[PDB]
Amino acid sequence: EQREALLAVTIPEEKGSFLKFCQLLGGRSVTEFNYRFADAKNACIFVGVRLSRGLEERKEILQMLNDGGYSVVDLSDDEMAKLHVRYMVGGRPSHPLQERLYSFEFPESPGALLRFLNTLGTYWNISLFHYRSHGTDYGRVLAAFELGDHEPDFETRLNELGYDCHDETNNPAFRFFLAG
Amino acid sequence: EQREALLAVTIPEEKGSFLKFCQLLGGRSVTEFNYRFADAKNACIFVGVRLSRGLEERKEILQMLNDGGYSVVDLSDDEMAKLHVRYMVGGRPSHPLQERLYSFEFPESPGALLRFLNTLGTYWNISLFHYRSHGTDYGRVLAAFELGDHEPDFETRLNELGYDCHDETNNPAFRFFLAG
Ligand SMILES: CC[C@H](C)[C@H](N)C(=O)O
Ligand SMILES: CC[C@H](C)[C@H](N)C(=O)O
Repeated sequence: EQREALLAVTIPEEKGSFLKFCQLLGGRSVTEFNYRFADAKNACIFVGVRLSRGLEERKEILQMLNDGGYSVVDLSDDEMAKLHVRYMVGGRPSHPLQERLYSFEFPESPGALLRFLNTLGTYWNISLFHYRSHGTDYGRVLAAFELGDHEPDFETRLNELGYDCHDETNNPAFRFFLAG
Repeated sequence: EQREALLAVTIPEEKGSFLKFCQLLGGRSVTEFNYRFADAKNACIFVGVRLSRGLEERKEILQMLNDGGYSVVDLSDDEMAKLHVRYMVGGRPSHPLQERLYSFEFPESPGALLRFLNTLGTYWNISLFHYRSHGTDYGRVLAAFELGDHEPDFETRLNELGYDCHDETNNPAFRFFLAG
C-alpha cells in the first residue's frame, strides 16, 4: 500500500562518501536526495524512495543500510516529515564555504543517476546536493563542489556527456537562501 | 496563464515582524511560507502564492510589497527555484537556539492563517516558520518559538481555539535535520 519511504541517513563527511552511499542504494528507486554541509564528521542525507512492494521493500532498504554500516532513521510514517520537514532540509552551510554550484539534467533510465555520479570524480568534495526525479522523464541535480587549490570547471566535459550542465553559482534563489 | 508566484522577501529580524508582513499580504492566496533564523538583522522569507490573474496579479503583489517597504526578489521564473531551491529553504539556524517547536492545523477559509497568527502573541520571537496549504481542506503550520526568561506553553490555549497544537520539539525529523 504505502508507496514512498522517507529516510534520514548518516554518512561520513569525507570525499567519495556520497558516491559509496549511492552505490549501496543502486537497485532502489530513489526519487529525492537532499544534503548540505553541516557537521564536520558526519553528514545527514534526506532520501525519498518510490516503493513498489510497500512495507516489505521499506524494511529491505532499512536492513540493507544497517547491514552496510549506515545509520538510518525511518521517517516514512513521521507526520512532520511528510507535512513540513521534507520541504525544509538543507539550507545554508554551517560556516561559509568557497564553492561552485552546478545544475545538471539527464533522461531517467535504470542507474542513470549513478552513471552520472561516477562521472563527477571523487577528487571534489560535495558541499550541497539535491536530486529530484518524480516520474518526470528527466532527473534533476543541483550540486556544489568545494574549491581547493583550484576551482572545478565541469561545463564542457559534462555537456559533452549529455548532462546539460550550467554554472548556478550566481543563481538568485541559491544566493538569497542557501549561500553561506 | 502562470498560476504560481515564488518570492524571496526580506523582513526585519525582530519580534512581530512576521505578523506585520502577513498582514500586508492579507488579501492574497499564499500557499507556502518558509523561514529559519539566519542573519541577526534581516530575515529571509520564501513565499509561494497561488495566482488567479497570472502576471497581472504577480506584478500587483511585487508592487504592493515594495510600496509597503519590503525588498523582494521575484523567483517565479527562476528554474533553480522551481526545480530545487523551493525544497531546500530553511535548514538549521545560524547558531544554536533555545526554542520550543509546535505544529498546528486549521480548516482553510479566507484569512484563516492570519486569524491564527494573531492568536500567537508577538511576545514570542519566531525562529522557524513553515506553512503549507495547497488546495487541502486544512492549512498546516510548524513554528519554533525562542525561549526567554520562561518557555512558551501554547497547547491548552491553542487547542481550545481549535488549532490542533502539538509539541514537536522532540520530533525525529526536526531533531535530525533542522535543529541547531
Ligand atoms: C553528500 C556529500 C558527502 C557528505 C561528501 N561531502 C562527498 O563529497 O561525498
Ligand atoms: C519570520 C519570523 C520573524 C523574522 C521574527 N523572528 C518574528 O518573530 O516575527
